[PDB]
Amino acid sequence: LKIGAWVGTQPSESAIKSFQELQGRKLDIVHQFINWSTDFSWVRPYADAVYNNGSILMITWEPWEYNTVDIKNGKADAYITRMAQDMKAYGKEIWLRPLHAANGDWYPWAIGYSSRVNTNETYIAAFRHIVDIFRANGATNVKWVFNVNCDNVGNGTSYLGHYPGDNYVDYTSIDGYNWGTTQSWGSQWQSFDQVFSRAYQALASINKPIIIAEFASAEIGGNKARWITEAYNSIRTSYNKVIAAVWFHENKETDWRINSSPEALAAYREAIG
Amino acid sequence: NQIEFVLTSVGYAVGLGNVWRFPYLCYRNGGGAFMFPYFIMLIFCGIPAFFMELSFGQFASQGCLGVWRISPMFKGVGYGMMVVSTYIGIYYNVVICIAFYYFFSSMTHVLPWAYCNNPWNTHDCAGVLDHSLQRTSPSEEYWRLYVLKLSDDIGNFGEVRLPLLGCLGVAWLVVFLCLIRGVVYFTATFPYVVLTILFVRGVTLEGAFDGIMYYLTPQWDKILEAKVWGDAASQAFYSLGCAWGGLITMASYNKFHNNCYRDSVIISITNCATSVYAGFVIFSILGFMANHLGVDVSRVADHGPGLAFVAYPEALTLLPISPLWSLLFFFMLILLGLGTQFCLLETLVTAIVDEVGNEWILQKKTYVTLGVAVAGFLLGIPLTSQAGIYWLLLMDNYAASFSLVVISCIMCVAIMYIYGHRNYFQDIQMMLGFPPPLFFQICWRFVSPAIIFFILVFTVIQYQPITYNHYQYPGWAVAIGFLMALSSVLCIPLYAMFRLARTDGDTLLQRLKNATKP
Amino acid sequence: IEFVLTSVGYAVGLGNVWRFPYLCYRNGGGAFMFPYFIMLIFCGIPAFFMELSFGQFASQGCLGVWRISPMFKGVGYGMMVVSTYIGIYYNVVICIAFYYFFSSMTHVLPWAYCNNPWNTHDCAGVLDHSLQRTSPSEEYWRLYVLKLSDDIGNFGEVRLPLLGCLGVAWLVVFLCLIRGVVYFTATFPYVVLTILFVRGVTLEGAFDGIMYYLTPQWDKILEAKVWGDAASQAFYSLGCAWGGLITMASYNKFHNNCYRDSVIISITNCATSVYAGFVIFSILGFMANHLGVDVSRVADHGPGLAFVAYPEALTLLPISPLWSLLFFFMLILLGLGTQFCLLETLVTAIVDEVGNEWILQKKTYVTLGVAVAGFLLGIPLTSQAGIYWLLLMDNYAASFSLVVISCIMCVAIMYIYGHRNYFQDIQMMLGFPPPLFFQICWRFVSPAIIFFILVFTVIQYQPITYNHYQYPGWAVAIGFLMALSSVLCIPLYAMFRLARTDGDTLLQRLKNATKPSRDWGPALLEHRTG
Amino acid sequence: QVQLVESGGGLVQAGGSLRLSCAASGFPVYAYEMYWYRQAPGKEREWVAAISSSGTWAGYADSVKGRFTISRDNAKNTVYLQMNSLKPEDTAVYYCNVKDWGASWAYYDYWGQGTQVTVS
Amino acid sequence: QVQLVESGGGLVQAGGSLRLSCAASGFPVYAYEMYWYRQAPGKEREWVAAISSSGTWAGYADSVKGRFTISRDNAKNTVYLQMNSLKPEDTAVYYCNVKDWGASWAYYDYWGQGTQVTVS
Ligand SMILES: CS(=O)(=O)c1ccc(OCC(F)(F)C(F)(F)F)c(C(=O)N2Cc3cc(F)c(OC4CCOCC4)cc3C2)c1
Ligand SMILES: CS(=O)(=O)c1ccc(OCC(F)(F)C(F)(F)F)c(C(=O)N2Cc3cc(F)c(OC4CCOCC4)cc3C2)c1
Ligand SMILES: [Cl-]
Ligand SMILES: [Cl-]
Ligand code: NA
Ligand code: NA
Repeated sequence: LKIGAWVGTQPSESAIKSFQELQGRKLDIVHQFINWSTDFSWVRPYADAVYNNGSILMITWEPWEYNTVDIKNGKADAYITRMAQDMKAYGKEIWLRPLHAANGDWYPWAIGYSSRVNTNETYIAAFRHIVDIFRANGATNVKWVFNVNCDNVGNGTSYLGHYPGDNYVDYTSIDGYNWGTTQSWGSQWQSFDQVFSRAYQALASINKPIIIAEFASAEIGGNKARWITEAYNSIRTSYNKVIAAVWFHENKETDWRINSSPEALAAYREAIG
Repeated sequence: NQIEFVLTSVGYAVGLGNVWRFPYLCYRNGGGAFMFPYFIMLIFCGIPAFFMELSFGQFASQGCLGVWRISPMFKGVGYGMMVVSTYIGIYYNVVICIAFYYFFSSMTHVLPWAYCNNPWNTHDCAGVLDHSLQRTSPSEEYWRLYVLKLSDDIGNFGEVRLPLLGCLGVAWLVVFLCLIRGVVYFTATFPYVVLTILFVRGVTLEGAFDGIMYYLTPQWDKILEAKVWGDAASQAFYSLGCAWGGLITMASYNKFHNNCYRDSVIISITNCATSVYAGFVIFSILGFMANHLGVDVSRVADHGPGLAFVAYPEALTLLPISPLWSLLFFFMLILLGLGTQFCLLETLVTAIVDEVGNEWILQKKTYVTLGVAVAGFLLGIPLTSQAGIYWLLLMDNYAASFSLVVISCIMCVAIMYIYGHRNYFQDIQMMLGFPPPLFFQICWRFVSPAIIFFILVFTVIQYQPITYNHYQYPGWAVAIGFLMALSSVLCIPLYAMFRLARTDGDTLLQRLKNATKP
Repeated sequence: IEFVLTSVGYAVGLGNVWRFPYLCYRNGGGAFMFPYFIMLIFCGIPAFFMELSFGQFASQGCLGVWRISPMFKGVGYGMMVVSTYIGIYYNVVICIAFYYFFSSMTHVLPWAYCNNPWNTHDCAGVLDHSLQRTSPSEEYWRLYVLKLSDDIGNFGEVRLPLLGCLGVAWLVVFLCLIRGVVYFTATFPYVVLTILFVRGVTLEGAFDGIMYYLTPQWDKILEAKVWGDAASQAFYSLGCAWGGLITMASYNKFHNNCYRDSVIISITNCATSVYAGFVIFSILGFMANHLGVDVSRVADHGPGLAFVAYPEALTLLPISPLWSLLFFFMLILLGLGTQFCLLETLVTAIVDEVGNEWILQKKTYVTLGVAVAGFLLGIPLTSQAGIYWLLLMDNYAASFSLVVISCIMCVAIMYIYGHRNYFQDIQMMLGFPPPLFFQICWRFVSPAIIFFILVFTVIQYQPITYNHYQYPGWAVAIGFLMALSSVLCIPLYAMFRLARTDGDTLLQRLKNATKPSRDWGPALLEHRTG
Repeated sequence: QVQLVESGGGLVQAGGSLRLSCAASGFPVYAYEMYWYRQAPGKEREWVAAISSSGTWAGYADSVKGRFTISRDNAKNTVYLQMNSLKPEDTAVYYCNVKDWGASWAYYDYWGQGTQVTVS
Repeated sequence: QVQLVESGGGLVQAGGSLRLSCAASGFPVYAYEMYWYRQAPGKEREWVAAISSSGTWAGYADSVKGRFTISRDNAKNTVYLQMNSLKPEDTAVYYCNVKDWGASWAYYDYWGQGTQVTVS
């Protein structure tokens, strides 16, 4: 049960310890997000500090500019091939999570999108094209992470329909959340099973380790500290196929921070402690 | 992107096969008398067979054993290549033991082989920093009397050289512990930067021109001796990796549409450019030893094995801050040998395992790798004996000289005339786009098998018993030389006797036409 | 910080203050240091971490844990035999500590002068004739403390003052077993050792002592017994094969970081073993020029090398009697603590095999019975021929047997129970698996090193000597009989097990008896195969 | 038994140097720590220096530290005090000393003859 | 053993030329690299030239290059420095030198007698 997190801003040394001290434990995994307009020369200054600290870097890769058609056709091969030779040179185990939250209608690369440009047939061919470039290049330290949103959001969305097989994916992750009653669209208090039970049950057919790659609970609805204690109790008991749990620490739109209230900080310090 | 991909090819084109062995063979057959036969055999027979062994394994995507699907009867060729690998793997490591010995022995404030003051030195000794009709160099005596107390005959094993038997521990552990686990800028430049330091030294010595002259100026009177071509064919085929099996095994992993033509030219070119540079430095040192010992370059050393260990130490002693350079030089030879041994043993274990099939032996893959290392140590013990280099040569210039030339030629016959040259040139085109050049097409069908055939015929006729430094080998030792040299080659006919028994047909010619077709 | 001093306290005791310097001398100063560090790093520490982990995981005592491989419980019984030989002779060392302690309660220390009646004309004197010279301490010990006879057979008459102190040394532990401060008990041994260390270096000849202690003997590395005694010392000083490590760690919490414990204990163990040798050999360097004898032959002795050398530097200290009272008192509290843990372990192990409060209510009478027995069996050790027997136990009975008993455990766990299963068991309570240094040490380095040392010691055997006095045929035979008495518990218990167990076959009955007992594993939550 | 015998003092100018010597007999001095003291006329006895049995450590008085150099040779059974950069305040009777505890709770001060040093 | 002796110096006008010679004995000089240095009166030792064992490469100081020309004959066991277009700044004691490493990490500087060149 490898514990990890996003840390509100880019994880450099002045940003990482702020979190490690707070939770009272060394982060086993550190999370970062990059768009397909960032070269590894910008990632490396942060990534250095993560491996120096004694943590694996989990890179979430967002092709905002490139859809499932362009990637599979080879319009973006100059960027992918140039990346394959930087991580192979770096040699550190980098858990690259491309084309993430695949069954949503909020991303350009996502299937359920309003344009309906990314079919469940073209996503696999785009995921396999990237993986084939890094394999042909010889990058053997990039463990690919497949990602599903906790629910089927959009026109033609499924959990395993966009799965490239155990031969192209190394870890099958879940992204989920508990929004409480914050949002003005119609949101409710969801316990861990009422966010993750179906997402774990679909992925449970695939014999691969399941990383929880974004998860958090809001204050405004019920009991965040109780949610925290019982969430890890769930990970540890019924959810035996899980190998890691990465939290989301932020207050840009919703108070995802574990230290939102004095009674919630001690719940996390006891769940991981 | 493409510059980093160049140094990988440069690294495979340098090793102990041409830093140690090429100068000794060039000297044994005579300086300019071996260079002209070497270039001819490398251009016409060496490179086309090298490109064929890459193309053959990359197309089929199978190792040296499994690739013989193209003709199941000829799989005895594939087994023979493992025999060549098993002879090379056990003796190539005692060369690494001696690189370790000189490396550890370099860990002093003053190099020992610089002076005539030491007890083992005779009154003959000449000294460069410090009596007789004949003269000997400090290095020539340190080697011949302290490193290896050389006996008068093969039978006189005396007692094992305990310091070398200890190194034969380290040299097997250091490859074994790397095979469990397994930077191009250092491993590809370091061999050349250190060879350039010694090259500068070699040329700046008096007498270097008389050494270089002997190395380059040809002997048209000696170019009609069959063995000069036999050893020149052996060296061209040994230095590229031909008939070991490893070229088929490594290229099988390689991508189907890789440009193996661009690979075979680039590897073999910088292999010749490095073979000539390693000879160049040695012979320039011998040119200095000639006037220093007052004997001709034709006669200055005339060791088969040991010539690198008699000449490089001697060159090293004249460098300023000499111990610093000797540490780097012997360390370089060590990392060069360990890399070629990791590829030699990885190839061999994979080839045992391909035939046994994946279940059960993939758990055992480390316990067979360990078993291989243990066996190579126990079979490497007579080589650490007091008769060491007498046996080291008997493998290197019988068991592994010419057998590489016939094994890679039987492959050429069985592919070109039995499988079909017409079919094979179309197979190359499917993965390269272009067909094999006209230089290769004719070399494979006519030039190489006729050259290799004629050299075989005249070597059988012009047979004379073998010598190391004017010591002739006894009848019973060169008989073992024959038995090893044909032990690997007889894998071809022997496996066919087993195949023709197993296969269907129950006839003279039809059972052969069944077994020979893919 | 308070949790550090507890580990420091377990890393100091009579095993390395008395016994390490004497073993380092016999086998040669520098000649034992290189074999000691090699055996401690490769075989000592991994076996130490295994005995903690084995006990901590299963959460059961010295005998009961062998339900991991029920046939091998003869190992568990053997560890009690090692404990019973230690416990009876380790106490006569405490008796002599009491003797020098009580004998220190004067206005002038007696062993400082040649004027006393027992002293011979040979005597040299530090504060005050012959080809050979003797120190006043060397004669006080050899003639007054213990009237040493010429042979084992010559028991003469018991040393009544020592026989009296043996009663005090048994009462003082027994009366503590009924009843049962880290800042004093962890600093006091080091503050008093530092006082003598300063004295030891400031003497003339100390460098010639220190040189002999540190400078190695590559000509003496080829002698099998040098490794036999080094393997014995590394394993004795940590607590391996006594059984106490499994018993004390069995009480210990399931998720305690026994890796952090095994490294910390063994490191400050070596740092204290070297400091205690350092002070002794620096004193022997002074005695060398003083007696006009080469450092190597000042005292080619046995047990006496603490009682002959520490009293010497003590005479050289200002207000000497004050320091001798503190020094011998220190040795006393060090021995009583290790005896308390040695006997508590043993009674707990013996009691738990027998019905709960059918014999658990006799825990008192049986502890008293153990003390009475140890006294009656310690009587030949308080005899005129005392140290001849004290050595015979300490170099046969309770020496190499610790190395084979802890190695049979390693074979039984690694190849029969399964290394694969065992490395996963460590991970359940530490979080991380056993390091790669330990994994290979357990499966290959330790069983081969221990095996080869055993083989060459059987070949290169020569009869044992104390101060160049060779031991007779009957005495060395009893040495063998004790040394293998504790090891034969392994095969003998298997003859009884294979008779009791089911199978009625050659191999299947062994495969039944060797596989784990059905009751195995820890308590409550701590399962990942259930 | 114990006898201590100084030599080497005298009269010297300010800025001069004198090496006092002391020889010791009747006891094994190589196992003793030697001390030097000075008592100016009418004033009390001040400490000057002390040296180990081996000769590894030596200690001094603060009005002497940085000037005098104590030394000994246990082969000759002697102790010395090389008193460099002398000044008018060093005018005192210099006494060689050894404190024999006798393996007891009290010590006997054995003393030398006292050799004068006068500095002008 | 090592002996180096020189000849050919003296006194000359600005614009003149001189051919310093050095002979070497006691060691196999044909395997050594020879050097020449100059030390003007009162000033420190400047470098002038160096020549290979074979005689393929030679190197000169920045205040000398191309004016002078070093050469050697390993048959006679001699090194020569041909000096041309001399100037008043060349007035120095010229020393023949060889740096024997001894197959070690440090070198011994063997020196000649020093032959003067004085340029009016
Ligand atoms: C130059 S030398 O000093 O004379 C010498 C002699 C013998 C050698 O052993 C041959 C061998 F050990 F390599 C064996 F036995 F395995 F062939 C070497 C030696 O280490 N290698 C030559 C070589 C040839 C390749 F084509 C190769 O793979 C390529 C990469 C992947 O797929 C396509 C080609 C890699 C190696 C490395 C150097
Ligand atoms: C240095 S010595 O004088 O040579 C010596 C030799 C043997 C010793 O015991 C043997 C024995 F242990 F077998 C015994 F004495 F019990 F019989 C001792 C001795 O007193 N102890 C060894 C030891 C070892 C620990 F790791 C330990 O910590 C436990 C581990 C978990 O966290 C808290 C507790 C506590 C003790 C106590 C000193
Ligand atoms: Cl070559
Ligand atoms: Cl110890
Ligand atoms: Na190579
Ligand atoms: Na203790």
